Amino acid sequence: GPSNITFYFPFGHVPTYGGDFVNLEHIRALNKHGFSAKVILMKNQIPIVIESFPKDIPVVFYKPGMELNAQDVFVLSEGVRIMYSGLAQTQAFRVIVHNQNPFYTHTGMDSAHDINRYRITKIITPSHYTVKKLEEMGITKPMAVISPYIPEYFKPAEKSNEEIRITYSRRKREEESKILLFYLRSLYRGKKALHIRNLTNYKREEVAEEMSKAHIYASFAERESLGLMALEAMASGCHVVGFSGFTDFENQDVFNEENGDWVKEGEYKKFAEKLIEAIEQIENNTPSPKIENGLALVNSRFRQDRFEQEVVRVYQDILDNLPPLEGFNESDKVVLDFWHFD
Amino acid sequence: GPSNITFYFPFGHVPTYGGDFVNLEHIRALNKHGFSAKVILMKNQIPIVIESFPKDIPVVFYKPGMELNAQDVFVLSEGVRIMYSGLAQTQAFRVIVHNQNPFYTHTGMDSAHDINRYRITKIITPSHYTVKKLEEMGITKPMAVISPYIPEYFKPAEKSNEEIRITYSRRKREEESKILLFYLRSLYRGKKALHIRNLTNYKREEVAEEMSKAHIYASFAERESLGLMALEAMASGCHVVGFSGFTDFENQDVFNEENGDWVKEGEYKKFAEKLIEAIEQIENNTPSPKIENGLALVNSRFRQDRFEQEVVRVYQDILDNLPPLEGFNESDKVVLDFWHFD
Ligand SMILES: O=c1ccn([C@@H]2O[C@H](CO)[C@@H](O)[C@H]2O)c(=O)[nH]1
Ligand SMILES: O=c1ccn([C@@H]2O[C@H](CO)[C@@H](O)[C@H]2O)c(=O)[nH]1
Repeated sequence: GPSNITFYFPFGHVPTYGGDFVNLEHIRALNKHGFSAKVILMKNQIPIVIESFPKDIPVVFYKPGMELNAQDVFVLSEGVRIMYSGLAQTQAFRVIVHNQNPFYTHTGMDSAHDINRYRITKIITPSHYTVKKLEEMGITKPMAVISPYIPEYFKPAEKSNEEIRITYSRRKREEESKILLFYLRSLYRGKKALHIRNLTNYKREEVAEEMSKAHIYASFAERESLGLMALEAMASGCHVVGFSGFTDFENQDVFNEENGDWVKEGEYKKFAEKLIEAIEQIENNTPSPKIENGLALVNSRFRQDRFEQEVVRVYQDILDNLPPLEGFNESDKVVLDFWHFD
Repeated sequence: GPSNITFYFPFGHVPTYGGDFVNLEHIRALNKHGFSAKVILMKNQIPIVIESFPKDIPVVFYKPGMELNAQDVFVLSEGVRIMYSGLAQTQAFRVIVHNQNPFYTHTGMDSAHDINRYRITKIITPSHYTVKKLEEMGITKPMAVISPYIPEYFKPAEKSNEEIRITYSRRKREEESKILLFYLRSLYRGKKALHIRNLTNYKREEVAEEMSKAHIYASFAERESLGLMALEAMASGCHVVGFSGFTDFENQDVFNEENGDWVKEGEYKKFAEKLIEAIEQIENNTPSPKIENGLALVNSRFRQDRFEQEVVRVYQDILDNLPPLEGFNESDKVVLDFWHFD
C-alpha cells in the first residue's frame, strides 16, 4: 500500500545557497510525482523568511511539542550539526543525508566514523565525483546520485558581434581573480578593450540574462561537486575558460578538454592566454567547437525532465528498502521537542 | 668618493607582516656595513607606532615640506600604490622596488606595462622563484635576489618521546585545514591521541619556541615566494608535511622530495596519510632523513651571515650602476610634499 511517509527538509533561513534551491527542486519533483515532501522551518518563523518559500512549497513550522509520524523521513544537509544531535534523541524516523558539499562534511560531523555509525539510510549526492570523494574520506554508507538541473531560462541569446563580454564571479577565489586580471591586462596586446562583468550579488534569473549575452565565462570554480555556474555558462552558449573546480579532475567525468579551456591551479599565465585566444576566436570568426560540446552536454544531462526521473527513481528506491520500524508502529505519533532555538 | 645616499623604506603602521620585518633586516644590515638606511614613517606618527620600531632602526617622520637630497633612494614595497603616484610628481630620487609578494603586485601597479615604464632602477626579490614569476607576468626590469634569513633562535630543543606534537598555522587556507583535519580524524586508527597546536596569533619568538618542541609541522603554505614558516620548521628540527606553497613547484629549487613530504593541491588524503606516516616514524623510531636534509638546507642557505653578505653585494651593485642625476646636482635639496595623509 502507500508508504504514508513524508520527507522533511529542514530550513532555518531564506533559501540562499545553491544547495537550498536544489532541495526545493527535490521537494517540487517529489510532490509532482506522487510523494509527500515538505520544508520544516526550524526557526526564524518571521515574514521575510516565510514569504521566501514559493507557495508551491509546503512549509511546516517547528514548534516543540508538535507530532510527526514515526515512519517519516528527514532529509538532512551535510551541514547543520544540531539536526543530527537532535534526531539522536529518538529512535523514531529515518534519516537521509543530501550531501551537496563534500568538503563541508566537517561542519555536521566530526569524522567518517561518526557518519558510518549514524542511522543514515542513504547519502544522496549531486554527482558521481561526490560519491568518490566521500568514499575517499572513509564514508561507507550507501550512496546515490541526483544531478541538479539548469533551468530552461539559461539558453543563448544575441551576443554582440562588436563588443566581446567576459563574465566571471567573485564568489570563490576573489584574490585569485585579481591575480588573473593582472596577468590578462599585462599580456593582452589586442586593440579592442576588454569588457569584464562580475556576476556576484545577482539573482539566478539575472545571472542567466547576463550569460545569455556574454561570449566568455571566466571560471573561478573551487572545490566543486558539479560546477553549476560553468554548466549555466555552457547552457547560455558561453565559451568557458579557467579553473574547473576539480583538482582531481580525473575523478569527474562531466568536464573534459572538449567542453572547456581548463587550467590547473596557479596557471594564471595559461588562463590569461586562453582568455585572449577565446577573444581572438570571436574577432577572427574562428569559433571554438567547445561551445557546441558544452551546449550538448547540458541539454543532454542537466535539464529538468531527467532530474525529475532521477528524483523519482532514487527516492522510490529508498522507500522500497526501508526496514520495518523498531519500537514503533506505522503512524504512531512522535513528539518533536529536541530543539529550542534562540 | 662616498655615495652620500640614504635608502628610505616607507612605513605607515606597526611592522606586522613578514615583509615588514625583512625590510627592517635590510636596514640593519645596510647600516652595519657602511651604508645609510632609514624608515620613513609616512603617517600614524603616534606612540604605539613610533615605539614599535627598535631603537637601532633610524626613523624619519614624513612631514609635507621636509627636504631630502636629490640622490636619495626610495625602496618601495610592491604594495602601497600611493608611494608610486606620489614619487611620480618629481624627477628627483631613485626608486628600487623590494617585491616580496609577487602575487600582490596588482595592489601597487595595474600591469607589467606600468612597472616597465616606471623609473624603477632594480627590483629586489626574496627568491629566484619570484624573479621567474615576475618575468612570467611580463615585467622586464632588472632583478636581484636577497633571501631572508631564519633567526638563530629557531633551532631544535627537546621533543617529547611520549607525546607527539603537530603544529600548523591558519594564516592561510583556514578552510582547507578543517578539511584536512577531517580526513586525518577519519583515517587515523592509531592509539595515541593526536596533539595539534595552532600557531596563528603568536609573536615570532613564540613561534620558534613552539616549533622547537614540536615533531611535525603541517604546512598550509599558499602562493609563497620562499616559504618562511616551512624553513622555520626545518630549522627547528620539525618534519614538514603538506602544501609547499608553490603550485609550479619546479620553478623553485629550495624545497624538494628529500626535505619535506609535500603534497599537491587538493591532495587531502595523501596529506593525512603522510601525517600518519610521520607520527609512526616517531612511534616506531624510524626517523625520516628529511629532517636532517631540512636542517642542512636552512643552516647552509638561510642564516644571517650570508644574508648580510647578499645585502651588501646587491645594494652596492645598485649604487655602482646609478646614472648621473638629470635636472639636479648631488645634494640639491628636494621638498617632499607629495602626500597628505588622513
Ligand atoms: O550573482 C550570482 C552568482 C551566482 N549565482 C548562482 O550561484 C550558483 C552557484 O553556487 C549558481 O546557480 C549561480 O547561478 C547567483 O544566483 N547569482
Ligand atoms: O603566530 C604566528 C605565525 C606566523 N608568524 C610568522 O609569520 C611569518 C610568515 O609569513 C613567519 O616568519 C612566521 O614566524 C608569526 O610571527 N606568528
